[PDB]
Amino acid sequence: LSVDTSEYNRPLIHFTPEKGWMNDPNGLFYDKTAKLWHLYFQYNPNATAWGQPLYWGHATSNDLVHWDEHEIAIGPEHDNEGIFSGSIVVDHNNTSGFFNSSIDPNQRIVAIYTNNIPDNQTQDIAFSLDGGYTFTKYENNPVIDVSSNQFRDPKVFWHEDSNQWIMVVSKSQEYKIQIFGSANLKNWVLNSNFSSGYYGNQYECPGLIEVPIENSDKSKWVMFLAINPGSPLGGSINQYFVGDFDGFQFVPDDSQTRFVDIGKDFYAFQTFSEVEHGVLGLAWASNWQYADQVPTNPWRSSTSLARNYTLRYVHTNAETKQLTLIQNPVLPDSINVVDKLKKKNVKLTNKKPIKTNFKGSTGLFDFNITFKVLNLNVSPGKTHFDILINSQELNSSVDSIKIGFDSSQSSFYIDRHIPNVEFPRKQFFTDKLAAYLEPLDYDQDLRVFSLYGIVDKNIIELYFNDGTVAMTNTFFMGEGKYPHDIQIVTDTEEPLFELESVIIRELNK
Amino acid sequence: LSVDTSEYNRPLIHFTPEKGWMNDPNGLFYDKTAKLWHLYFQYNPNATAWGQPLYWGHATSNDLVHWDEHEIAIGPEHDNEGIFSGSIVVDHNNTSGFFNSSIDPNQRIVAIYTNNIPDNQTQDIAFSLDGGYTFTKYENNPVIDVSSNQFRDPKVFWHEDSNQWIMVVSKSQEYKIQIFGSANLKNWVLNSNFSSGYYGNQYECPGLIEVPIENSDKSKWVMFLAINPGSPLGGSINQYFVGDFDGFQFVPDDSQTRFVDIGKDFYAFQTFSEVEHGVLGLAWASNWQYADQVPTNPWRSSTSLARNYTLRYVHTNAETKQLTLIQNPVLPDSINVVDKLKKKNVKLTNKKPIKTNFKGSTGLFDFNITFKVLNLNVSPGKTHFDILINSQELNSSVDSIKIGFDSSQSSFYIDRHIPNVEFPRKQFFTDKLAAYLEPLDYDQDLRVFSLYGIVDKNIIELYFNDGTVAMTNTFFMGEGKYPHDIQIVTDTEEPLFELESVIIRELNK
Ligand SMILES: *[C@@H]1O[C@H](CO)[C@@H](O)[C@H](O)[C@H]1NC(C)=O
Ligand SMILES: *[C@@H]1O[C@H](CO)[C@@H](O)[C@H](O)[C@H]1NC(C)=O
Ligand SMILES: *[C@@H]1O[C@H](CO)[C@@H](O)[C@H](O)[C@H]1NC(C)=O
Ligand SMILES: *[C@@H]1O[C@H](CO)[C@@H](O)[C@H](O)[C@H]1NC(C)=O
Ligand SMILES: *[C@@H]1O[C@H](CO)[C@@H](O)[C@H](O)[C@H]1NC(C)=O
Ligand SMILES: *[C@@H]1O[C@H](CO)[C@@H](O)[C@H](O)[C@H]1NC(C)=O
Ligand SMILES: *[C@@H]1O[C@H](CO)[C@@H](O)[C@H](O)[C@H]1NC(C)=O
Ligand SMILES: OC[C@H]1O[C@](O)(CO)[C@@H](O)[C@@H]1O
Ligand SMILES: OC[C@H]1O[C@](O)(CO)[C@@H](O)[C@@H]1O
Repeated sequence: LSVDTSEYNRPLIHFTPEKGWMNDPNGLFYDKTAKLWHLYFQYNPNATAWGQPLYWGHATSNDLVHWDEHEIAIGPEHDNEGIFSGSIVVDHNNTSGFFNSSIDPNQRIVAIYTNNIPDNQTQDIAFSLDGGYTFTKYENNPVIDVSSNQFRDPKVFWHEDSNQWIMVVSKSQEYKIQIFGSANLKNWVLNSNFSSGYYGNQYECPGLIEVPIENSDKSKWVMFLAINPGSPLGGSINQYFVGDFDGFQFVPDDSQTRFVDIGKDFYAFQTFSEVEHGVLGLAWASNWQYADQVPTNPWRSSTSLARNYTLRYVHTNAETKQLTLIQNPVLPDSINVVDKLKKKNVKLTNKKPIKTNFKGSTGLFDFNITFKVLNLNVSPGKTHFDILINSQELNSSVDSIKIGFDSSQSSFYIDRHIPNVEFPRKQFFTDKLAAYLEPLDYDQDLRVFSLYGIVDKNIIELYFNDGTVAMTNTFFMGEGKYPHDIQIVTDTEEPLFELESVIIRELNK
Repeated sequence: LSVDTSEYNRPLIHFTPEKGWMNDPNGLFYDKTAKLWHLYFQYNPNATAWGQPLYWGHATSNDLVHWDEHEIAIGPEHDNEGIFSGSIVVDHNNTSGFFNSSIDPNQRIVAIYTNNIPDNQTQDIAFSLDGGYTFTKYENNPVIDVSSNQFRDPKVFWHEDSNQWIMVVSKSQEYKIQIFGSANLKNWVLNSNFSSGYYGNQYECPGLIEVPIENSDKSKWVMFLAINPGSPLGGSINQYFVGDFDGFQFVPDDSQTRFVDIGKDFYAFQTFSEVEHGVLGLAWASNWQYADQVPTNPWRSSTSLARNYTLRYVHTNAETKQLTLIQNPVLPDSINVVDKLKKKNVKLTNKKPIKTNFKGSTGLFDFNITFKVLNLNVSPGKTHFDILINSQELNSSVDSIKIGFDSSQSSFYIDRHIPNVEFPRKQFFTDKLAAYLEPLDYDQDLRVFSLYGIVDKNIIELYFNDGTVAMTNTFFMGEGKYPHDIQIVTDTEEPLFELESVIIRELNK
């Protein structure tokens, strides 16, 4: 209660609850009449850790960066219980029978969630008559009960082609995504089971949505799947599958495993309902291994930025293209640019570092770099350049995290190691992570790559080659310290990298 | 040539070439008549890095721990070329036509390998008339040519049921394991293509073999597959698939992705031909990200220990079992025990550490622990115990690596970070790794786990719950330093962990 780390630790444009604990994002939807984005979330107001009475918290935004936190939206019947993860749909034609002519068609809000009770997990529904701020639970809940304690996280959507509601839900420890159908939101029929990819310990938060292919009129169905624990990166992770859907079964185009984000801290991804023009979604920006131990107070956890999802044919090797999930952050004009550094066609050497020199710092920065790898033979320890994110010097010390690229490995890397900062379960807080990527393009024989990164006080999101792979990681600088300046450096005496374009900005909410 | 790190850096019971560079193990087989295990390997005698003139190196052992290095077995025609990876079969019935009645059936040795030429990779064969020491290349090589630059690593075996030789080989950048059949070893027909799992950048070193199910006469076919780069852990990794095979098509039982070893340094796994009683194999114990940069001289790289492979139904979560690949190290009685510490039913507390007190060190140790997790509530940062592998004190400092278990996370971990040891591409040298595992057993309500680890001067191999998961990692202590003592410690004042059995031994060649 006495300790508030916000000044150096609290993101400016990632949603955080004012106080208490947050995990999975829930009930993501857009109110077309109010022009409002809704974020609900797994919420424990009573501690900075997971705990039951568990609630759906609630925040709204007009732009996906400025959030207004509201009163709790849904709560359990007993302190014994919790409103677990779930989604929202807008029942325009009152298929559910909950809504009058008094309720606007695009405000006919129905939440579908897991009700957690000792020894039981069921799918329940609730409706809102005030635009999603208060909910009335359905009298005949549960709408689905299969006598299981491992049965959770419904994502529901209206499937036009088969004229019905579809729910994807996990039968967690059976490693099945279960696809149900309903005309009602009330009466559900199990149509199929899907099992694939990286199993780990459990299936969680499934998703199923039609995603547009860039530069075309075509699309694919994409099944999303969260697993925790047992990620090959340790703890929790999201993966995806690309294929087709008929309203009854999902059929992947192949049997390959791919992760949505290859950072440590991107979990329980959900898409927004009622989005016209493409697919938008976000995740909980932490990892179950250490999420409840990180040195923030009086809150723990942020969401990721909202991201825009497309499919693109990209080279995964020099010979072969794969239809691949692309994501890029949603950053509206409402974000202010405090200051910026711009550079053009710079041949980087050890005597030519790029160094930001802004007046102060709000701890929110982005950098956008397009670079070419030149034909220069350099000693093996020097085939790289590095973006350094430095804090202010406090008590004679500067904390930094490093993002780099090695030309011999054709791989980006992060090193989020910060000495001296300790918290429980940091044995699982992996510091070094890498991402292999083929060139974005070729300028004659020269390999071209791009990188966009955004740093927001305790979270860095990296997007490689125009969103070809994304990597999300939190980081924890020592007390009082936060990002103040950015440097771009190399040890090569001659130029191995040309930065064709460098734009570094200090931003504000 | 002047610098030799062997005294502190060179493993004692993992094979290493006396000088030069080693990668993929090749041509693994047992000679039933000579009673000899054969190891061949990708070998460059001329540098401590990969390079053309590339050869098959050769070593033998009677016991899979004591290795005798021989003359080079196979070399390229030109400096421009290399004998790339491959396998060996014994042609008992002389289907190839290479072998007289003067060559013992168990000694009818044929190597099948990729010939690498500028702009071309083909599959070629060679025969040995002296028990596998010298080879003659087949007159009409190549035996398979698909006009490709990315077509390598043949693993071949006799398939009784369809009465033919089978080759698995990869069309690396096409993400296909190709299955060919032959009556001849000379004339091949393409039977099927297999594509699945984690794709990464490239498919490499496939294998396909019947693996015995424990307590059963039955087996499953397991398809092995190496990928590099693009491992989810960064760089290089091996994965597997469990299913059925009819001589033509491999059909997995499911479509899940699983890794053979979830350390950083276990790649290009191959199994030994001509094994009676089960399946034995080993891998190259490094990662392509940094393999040619680690601080050893005048050699680089070792193999893993030989491991014994079976299939077992194990709990991947509390409710569900999966038929899973299990592996345990091959350690004969020819290994000398210099000293040991043996304890029984001991409780770990901060005042009861386990400390090895041996007279000297050969730098080779194993530890074998079975432990129970007690019902004790402790603060979040203390829900663990650690095995410390400590060097001798040199420049008034001790180097240490750490292996532990956290009860709250049900996960083992390693931290191989060593201060003040630098080498190129260490940005990719991941220090922290973890492995989630359900209990081995329950003693009443108490969770039981097991751990076996072996440390051999610069490589640690970990086997959790009797080989349920394996994790292999190299480590590099400061100059002159190597493992000298082992500690088992905890910060809990009351016992959280009961060590039912602890055996720590100092071992020697
Ligand atoms: C789906 O899985 C459940 C197991 O929880 C089973 O009851 C049901 O029969 C399966 N249905 C189909 C169509 O495969
Ligand atoms: C997302 O991208 C799509 C293209 O699929 C575009 O139509 C839409 O305007 C974008 N939306 C946002 C919020 O960036
Ligand atoms: C990065 O810069 C390019 C122009 O080179 C621009 O098209 C792109 O929108 C920028 N990305 C972001 C996320 O601001
Ligand atoms: C490479 O090593 C081999 C040893 O087998 C030797 O014959 C040859 O001289 C060396 N070649 C080069 C180009 O260094
Ligand atoms: C296997 O793959 C190759 C591509 O290299 C293709 O030409 C061939 O038709 C495929 N064979 C089968 C049976 O799918
Ligand atoms: C490997 O294990 C099996 C038991 O499944 C045994 O038959 C065989 O002798 C073992 N091989 C070695 C080399 O220990
Ligand atoms: C470890 O110890 C157990 C029981 O003490 C024994 O059965 C097993 O063989 C040992 N494992 C290894 C790999 O030495
Ligand atoms: O808080 C309980 C909720 O948390 C999650 O387990 C994943 O983090 C969900 O699957 C569940 O709804
Ligand atoms: O040295 C070339 C050899 O190395 C490998 O690429 C994998 O490390 C093989 O696929 C190939 O045979």
